[PDB]
Amino acid sequence: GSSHHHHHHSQDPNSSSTKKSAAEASKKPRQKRTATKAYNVTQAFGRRGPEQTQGNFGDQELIRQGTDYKHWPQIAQFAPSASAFFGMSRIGMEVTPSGTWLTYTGAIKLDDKDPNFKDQVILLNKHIDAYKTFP
Amino acid sequence: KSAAEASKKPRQKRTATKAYNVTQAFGRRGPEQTQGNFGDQELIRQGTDYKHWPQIAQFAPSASAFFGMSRIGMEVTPSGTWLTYTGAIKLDDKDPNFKDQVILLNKHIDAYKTFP
Repeated sequence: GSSHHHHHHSQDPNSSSTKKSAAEASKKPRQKRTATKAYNVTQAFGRRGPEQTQGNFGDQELIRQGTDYKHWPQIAQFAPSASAFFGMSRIGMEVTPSGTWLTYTGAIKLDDKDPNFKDQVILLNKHIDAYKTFP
Repeated sequence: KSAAEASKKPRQKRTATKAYNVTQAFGRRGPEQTQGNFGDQELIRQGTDYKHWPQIAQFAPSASAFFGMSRIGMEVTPSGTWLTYTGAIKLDDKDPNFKDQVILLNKHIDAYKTFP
């Protein structure tokens, strides 16, 4: 069935799917959640939109599929490891009326010697602010 | 892994350790706009070998959350093409460990200002 198919493999259809239910996946802290077809980007991380507290990344297909998206590894290659997240980013702490927040900012350079560089630019352009085009 | 092997990973995928420390993997800490500012001398020297690394890493985002929560941009400059990101991760102020989490994060934020 649909829940047996992951990005790199399909399970035995007689087995239980190893995808987490939305009920279980939602018990993780927001930053540790993993979106899949069973627990989509909106469920895990909220709507895409223009406000500073909303994410802006992902077209309709990526939003619905999360890490099941056909090109997920080509996006995830730019996400930082935990060591790199705290190593590369400017980290701050803000206390606001909405709570206490760990802020992060940074920039990650694409490798222009990577043979896929041009396709990486096209793929990122397809998802950055993609919600502006949604019907 | 040796520094020579660990350094072959893309910067965003590197894992700092005692053999390939935070400065080697991610550059010197400092105040500039895209320069990292996090880590005291102990964390800089030890990276993920730092004994309290799990209490820091609990706040690092999965790849899915990084792209789900953050505001992402792309800039083309004379140095290359850069994926920019900003965001914020909410601490659970109801967690009984909240006060200690704040202490641990503050101990590393801008710690470099106190040492060469």
